[PDB]
Amino acid sequence: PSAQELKEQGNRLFVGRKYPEAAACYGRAITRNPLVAVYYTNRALCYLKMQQHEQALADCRRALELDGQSVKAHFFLGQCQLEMESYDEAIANLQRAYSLAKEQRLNFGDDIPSALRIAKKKRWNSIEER
Amino acid sequence: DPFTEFSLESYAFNMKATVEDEKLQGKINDEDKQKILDKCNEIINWLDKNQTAEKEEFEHQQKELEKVCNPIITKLYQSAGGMPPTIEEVD
Repeated sequence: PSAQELKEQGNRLFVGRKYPEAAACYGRAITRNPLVAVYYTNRALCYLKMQQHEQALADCRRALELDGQSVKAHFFLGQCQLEMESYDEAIANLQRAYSLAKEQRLNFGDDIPSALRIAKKKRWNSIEER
Repeated sequence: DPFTEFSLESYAFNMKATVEDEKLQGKINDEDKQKILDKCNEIINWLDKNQTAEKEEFEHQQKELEKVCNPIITKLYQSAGGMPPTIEEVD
């Protein structure tokens, strides 16, 4: 089976909400061709749904080594940072995601500004310390 | 069979329109851009003549066409995009 064929099987599994099984497909796809960034971002998303902030972070990192202009790598990375309470980085990555999508003329509705607005609020709820 | 035959022919025509799209400019070299056009035009042509052929014969043409396209597909991902709650979906 090819790397592309394996990604597609994994995507079908993702839509079916069978996340662990979908991640296994992405890994196998990575094995046959480890130099395609999407396979890393997809699997990061499986990890995010499986509530594993740490492993998803690593796949984002790999994705950005290959594709530094990736909106979803920057986006999911911010989201991992938000769930690990690294607020300042997360807002950076989300805003960097936000700049890229504008340049590339991508259209995700109001998805990025929402995420940005939530993170800015979460941050303030943390600064309650003096 | 017309229903299976339809997916192959439509795949072929659409794939051609895709690689020639102004959006994918600078995401594919004209050499790879040209070999998709070729194999699509070849598969379409085959369907035009072989309307008596059998399932295995159809299947062979199908496997062949995706053996050229998938690699080029994979390189589209490897460009500067790569190739993308809507944002919360696999690509």
